[PDB]
Amino acid sequence: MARCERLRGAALRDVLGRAQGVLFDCDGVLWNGERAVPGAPELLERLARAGKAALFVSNNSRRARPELALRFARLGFGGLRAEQLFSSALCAARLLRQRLPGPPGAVFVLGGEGLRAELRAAGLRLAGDPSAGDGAAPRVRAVLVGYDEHFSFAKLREACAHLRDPECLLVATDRDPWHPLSDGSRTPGTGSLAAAVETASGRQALVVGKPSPYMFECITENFSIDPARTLMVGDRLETDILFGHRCGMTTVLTLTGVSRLEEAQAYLAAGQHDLVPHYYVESIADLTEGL
Amino acid sequence: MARCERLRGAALRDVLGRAQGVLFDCDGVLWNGERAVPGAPELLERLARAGKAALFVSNNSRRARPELALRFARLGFGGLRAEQLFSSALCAARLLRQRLPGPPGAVFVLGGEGLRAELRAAGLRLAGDPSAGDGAAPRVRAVLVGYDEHFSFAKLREACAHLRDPECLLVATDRDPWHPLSDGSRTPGTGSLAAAVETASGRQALVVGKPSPYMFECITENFSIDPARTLMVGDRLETDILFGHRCGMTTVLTLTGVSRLEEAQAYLAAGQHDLVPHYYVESIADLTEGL
Ligand SMILES: [Mg+2]
Ligand SMILES: [Mg+2]
Ligand SMILES: [Mg+2]
Ligand SMILES: [Mg+2]
Repeated sequence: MARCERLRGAALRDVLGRAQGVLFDCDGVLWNGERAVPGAPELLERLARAGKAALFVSNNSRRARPELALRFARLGFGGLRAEQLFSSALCAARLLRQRLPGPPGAVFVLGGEGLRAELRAAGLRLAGDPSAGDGAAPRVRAVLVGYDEHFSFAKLREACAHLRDPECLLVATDRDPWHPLSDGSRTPGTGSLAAAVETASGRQALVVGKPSPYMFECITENFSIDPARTLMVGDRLETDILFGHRCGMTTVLTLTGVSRLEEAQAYLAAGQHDLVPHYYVESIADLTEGL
Repeated sequence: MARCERLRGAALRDVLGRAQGVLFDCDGVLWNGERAVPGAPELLERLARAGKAALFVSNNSRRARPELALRFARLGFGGLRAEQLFSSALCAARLLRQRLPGPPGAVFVLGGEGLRAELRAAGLRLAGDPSAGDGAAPRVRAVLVGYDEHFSFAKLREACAHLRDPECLLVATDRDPWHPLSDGSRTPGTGSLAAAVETASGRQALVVGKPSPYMFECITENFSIDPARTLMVGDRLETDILFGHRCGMTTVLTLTGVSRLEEAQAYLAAGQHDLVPHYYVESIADLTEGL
């Protein structure tokens, strides 16, 4: 059980020695903006060399996988199989193929061109893609809320019209409320657009990304992993740490991102055990030592 | 205590005889869309004749008072003093004048031209009104969320930038999630835009409209009313009925609008006493009899 222990010395070595695999969140962990965490590529190099599986779990729904993979090599993370990378965009598309109801249905998407590429790559028909001949607009059977920078009250109204049908799915890529920018400003996240959609429609979204356990289901379609033998490394307690707890993983908080150690200990004193990390490190560069 | 009694016979007569005043909600009560509830103007006529004060309490933030008053005469409700009409737009403006912090501050508004007129009529300086000379844009000290049909992710981002300052007020006109249209469709309400703003900013809005007690404070600046001797008539349990309970008023549900009797009795069996009306009537036309 999580007691927010600084991960070091012999403990660090046993924890890493025993682990078969590490799941990493990206922003606030491997990098912040245009800047790699110094020593982060070297940890990834050293884990591969130790024969430990590294995978990446992101709530990003802005970019399709091939462009998400770009960011890795660009910030010094070479040698990555794009199969190592799981985003809310990819997993939302998979979940939609799995669950889309109706006869052997179009998805109305709140989101950008990257998200759309991803959904189409999975065989999904999107509302507002061109119609066959001059036949009817296909029946909309899911509403997907992603990171939509061009969100408007009109799209909100349209989403709710589709959701009047109770057989129409409501799905969210993630519930991230906001995102820190390099210049100290914040950007609204998908969770804020999902809150608007949920309120106006009176529905609860099915959530794809962390802390939803479905993100783990998604990862373990392509890979067997023993979550008991898997570390989850993230910077955000309500997302990455909570997720790791829900999956039965050992959790590690890195202090290079959103959450402060102060908050992690707050929650422990308040006995909120699934928002408490098992370990914390100043930065993931402190983990290389144990290898 | 509210036991959802059909209001009739001698009971109706004592309830109306004793009451010094009636507060009416508008949509779903006096009218639906372009259509007056038959017998609703006649109830208003008869109440005035009995010497009972009628006032109107609306969560509408779309239209300034002089245009809100138009709708009354237009749907058969002549003889109304605009002083009888209290909307979330008017009361938000009053609250902002009362609370705006900072030296003896601009309001950033999410809302239309009616709301803006109302705020200016109260002496408020709005962000995005033209600047003095070529001096700086004035410091924004309140964010107001109203019914904004041109809501966008960009306005959402800007609202959150202003709210980074914790001395910057967050205010909502109302939390109405959605609104029924004549054609059976629904429109997203201010509560959905307020949910987005609250999520992206991590703040809780100060709420002006029903069921907020502040709406009552607003009404009782212009009038003394004994809420113990005042009836509150509305169609929406979570707004009009809850409000009336919070104010110490006798509440009456009309079935011409949003809430169903089924839901009112549900809540009573669940012992949720402040979402239970004291009385209900099929339509407010059934109330004239008691006079
Ligand atoms: Mg992160
Ligand atoms: Mg810290
Ligand atoms: Mg109403
Ligand atoms: Mg009914």
